[PDB]
This record gives sequence, C-alpha cells and structure tokens, in this order.
Amino acid sequence: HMLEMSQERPTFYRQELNKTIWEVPERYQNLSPVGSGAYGSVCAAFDTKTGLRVAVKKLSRPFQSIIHAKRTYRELRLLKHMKHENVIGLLDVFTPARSLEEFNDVYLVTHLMGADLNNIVKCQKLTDDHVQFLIYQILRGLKYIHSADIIHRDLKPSNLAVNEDCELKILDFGLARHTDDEMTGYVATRWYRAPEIMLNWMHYNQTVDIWSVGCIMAELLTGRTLFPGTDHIDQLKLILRLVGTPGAELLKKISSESARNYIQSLTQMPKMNFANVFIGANPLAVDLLEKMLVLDSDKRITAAQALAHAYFAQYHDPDDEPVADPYDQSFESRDLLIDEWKSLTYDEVISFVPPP
Ligand SMILES: Cc1ccc(C(=O)NC2CC2)cc1-c1ccc2nc(NCCN3CCOCC3)ncc2c1
Repeated sequence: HMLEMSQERPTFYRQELNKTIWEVPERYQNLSPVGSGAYGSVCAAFDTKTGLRVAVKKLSRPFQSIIHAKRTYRELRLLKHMKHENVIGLLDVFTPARSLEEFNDVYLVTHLMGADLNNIVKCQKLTDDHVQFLIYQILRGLKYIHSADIIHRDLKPSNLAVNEDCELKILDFGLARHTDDEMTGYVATRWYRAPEIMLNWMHYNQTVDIWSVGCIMAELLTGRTLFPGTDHIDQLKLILRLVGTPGAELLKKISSESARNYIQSLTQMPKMNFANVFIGANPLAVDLLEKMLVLDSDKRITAAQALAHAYFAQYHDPDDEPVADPYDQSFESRDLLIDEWKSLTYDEVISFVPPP
C-alpha cells in the first residue's frame, strides 16, 4: 500500500524585495516584483523544480483582524478548488513558519501570465478571430467557476490574464472585497459590472458575470469602453440609453424598495439598435451581445448556453468544456476568532498536495 511516514521540510532562504522580507523555498529563483496592493505583494520567479515561470503572492498581515483572517482562508480555499485551464489555480502554497505558533505568513504560488487584458488592447487591434478565442475562454472559465456555485462579482480586463499565444486565465474570483470609495467617480473598476449588483437591486445570480463579459467583448470589438460613466448614476444612465429602461416585469422583481423607487422616476426609453453601436462587428457577435446585455438577470444568457452560440463555432467543443465539483462553502457562514481562522488556514497549508 505504501505511506509517507515523514515529510521533508524544504530549505528556505530570505531576501528583501518590495521593502518586505521574502522567505521562500530554494526551488524558487530569480524573484522580481511585479506588483502590489492592499492584499499582498506579487513576484514573478522561476520554479527550478518544474521549469515553469511562476507568480508568487505573499499576503500582507493575513491574520491582523477577523475580516482579513477569514479572507486569507477564503482565498486559499478558492485556489485549492479550481483546477481548470482558463482559471488561475494553485501550483503551491507555503509558509516559512515551523508550527502553528510561529505561523504568520502565507505565500501562494500560481502560473505566470505575460499580461492582463488591459495591456494587450493598448498594444494592438485584435482580429474578429482574436475576440472569438479570447471571449471563448472567458466563458469556458466561467462555466467551470459557476458550476462550482461560485460567482466572480468583479470580472474586468485587469482580472483576465493572457500571454503571447493568446491563452487566458481568470483571476480574483469570489473575493468581492471593495470599499465604496474606490468604486466612486470616473474609475474603470465600476465600468464592467451589472447594474443590479451596482445599485444593489434584487439579489444577483451568476449572470452578473455574463454582463461583464458582455462589456468586455464589446470593448475588444469597438476598441472603446462601452459604459465609461463618471459615477454610479451616470453609469446607470449610459447603460439604460442602450438597453432601455426597466419594464414592469423586471421592476417588480427588484427586491430593494429605494432602488425600485428611483428606477420608476427615470424617464423611459427604448432599446437602441445594437448593429448601430458595435459597428463593423461580426453579425453573430452582435447577436451574442444582445443576449449578454439584457437588464433582467433572469433572462440573460448563461456561460454554458453561450458556448453553444454560433459565434464560438470554431472553438466550441462540448466534450472539452469541463465542470467543477461543488465548492463546500459552509465555513462562509461562520463567525470565528482570528486564531480559529488562522488555525484552519494553517491546516489547509500543511495539507496541500502539489499538482502532478
Ligand atoms: C499569485 C497569485 C495568487 C492568487 C491569485 C488570485 O486570483 N486569487 C484569487 C482567486 C482567488 C492571483 C495570483 C497572481 C497575481 C498576479 C499576476 N500577474 C501576472 N502578470 C504579470 C505581468 N505584468 C502585467 C502587469 O504589468 C506588469 C507585468 N500574471 C499572473 C499573476 C497571478
């Protein structure tokens, strides 16, 4: 039968990077800072053990408060669960600490991608075929992420990573941790989200993500941001001018009272002609967009339905658009202390088995 009686502890080494100390296993070499954020820093490196170029994220003060602690656990679980080509997955996760008492840091190793969707667009114009392959993968990814009952909630170009051969992976899904002041004003952060989730209407389903995919594809085709609004309200108006104002049907389904109340007061207007906005676009694309850009979430196309759309005919392969196992998110409805979230996280680290 054979069992592993004793696991060997790799030998780490320190070095200062990004004004912060990075202690990692000697397998990872040539660490170079590629970014930062309020969640932790990121370094590109070379994994001599696998010959792969990898991305390493060092969370910053992962257990400094219940809110942080729980999120640190949440991220580890999300990464551990995803195992699909178009979704960022966990290649390794380590901590220099030798025991739960010492435990303070968490490093998450993932694949490395040449760039995010922003960078690419600025570099050149993409062919109708490029858009097809690019959007096709986002949908393959979402199909998989959604099947494990997980919603992204914040899909946008900065979350989509691609590389030289046009291959894409989805990042930062299921995290939904943003303070309202970064989503205020003329900011690209709030230009790709569904109106329902932006102005907190009814509840939202997986289709919030399909609306985002709509805004991205529109952009890749036209070369311009579809709804570049200056604030939540201006943003909503730009959207309504194109898709039209709510209708009795969807209006009743809007759970929020103040919201429902404000929508009513808006002067009404019909759905514009999509062929006149996304011009010079493959006609099949225009059709897919009219099925992605619908105000009512109950009537928005799903990722699996969309893979079946004639536009992705050259890439659609049902015998190769995998689904995930269900994600067990019961922990999400718990209220534990920092040390309890930490302990759970610690367990998830020493129990991680490297992919084949
Ligand atoms: C490590 C990690 C851990 C976790 C998660 C994550 O999503 N967790 C959520 C799902 C649960 C993501 C990463 C991660 C982070 C940044 C990345 N950046 C690049 N692009 C670098 C090239 N650039 C482009 C911009 O300009 C400079 C150069 N490639 C791959 C990356 C992988």
